[PDB]
Amino acid sequence: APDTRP
Amino acid sequence: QVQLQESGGGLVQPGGSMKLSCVASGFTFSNYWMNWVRQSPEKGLEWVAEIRLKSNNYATHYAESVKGRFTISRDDSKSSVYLQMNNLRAEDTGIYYCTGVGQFAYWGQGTTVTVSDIVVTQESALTTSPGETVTLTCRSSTGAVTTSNYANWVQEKPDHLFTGLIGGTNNRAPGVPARFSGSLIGDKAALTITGAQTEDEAIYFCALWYSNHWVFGGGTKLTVLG
Ligand SMILES: *[C@H]1O[C@H](CO)[C@H](O)[C@H](O)[C@H]1NC(C)=O
Repeated sequence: APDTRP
Repeated sequence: QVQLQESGGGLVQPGGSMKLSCVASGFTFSNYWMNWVRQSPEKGLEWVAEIRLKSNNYATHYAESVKGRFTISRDDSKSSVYLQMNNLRAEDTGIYYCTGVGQFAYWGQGTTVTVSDIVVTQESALTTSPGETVTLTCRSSTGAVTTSNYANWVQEKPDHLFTGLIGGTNNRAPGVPARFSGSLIGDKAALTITGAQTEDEAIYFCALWYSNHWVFGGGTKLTVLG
């Protein structure tokens, strides 16, 4: 997965 | 107000080298991956490189078009990301943007560089009018788009002004109007404007994630008539 940080 | 500001572009000859810089403010820079994306003279967006966090040993990935020639780096103490470009080619000509956050929420103004196989498909153009519902779509040549492609939607307004609207398929970026929503519909990613407004006349790009790189679609020119 990519940068999934909100 | 998050701000990204690129610098270092110019007018160079083939074979040369150039280093771009981007300084970030208004968010916790060190907690997010950063990317470079470029826009060529034929108006298309192309993802160039990403850099991950200190906790990922600053891992990097590149588009095959620049692998071995470009180097992405970052300095968290200066809130800055860099792109070293070697062996420049005419095809590297474009506007270079630094961008990141969920996953392309924030974009700088861009710095111009003039040097002198998955396909993502979007509708070339759609026409709507104020108050209508319009849905833009984003198809992958690999097969069905799923949540594992982490679809993003980005808006280009005049003068090369990019704003991320949606990331992770359906997560609206902070401050983005509620009329914008992301979905998956019939094996494609989709952006819906529920009640289009005159100011929504713009070019809309989707980007899809494939394990370790992004592919941007060709963009949809949305006209809002009346
Ligand atoms: C999604 O990306 C962020 C990047 O910091 C985190 O690493 C998060 O843990 C990721 N999701 C999963 C399930 O690992």
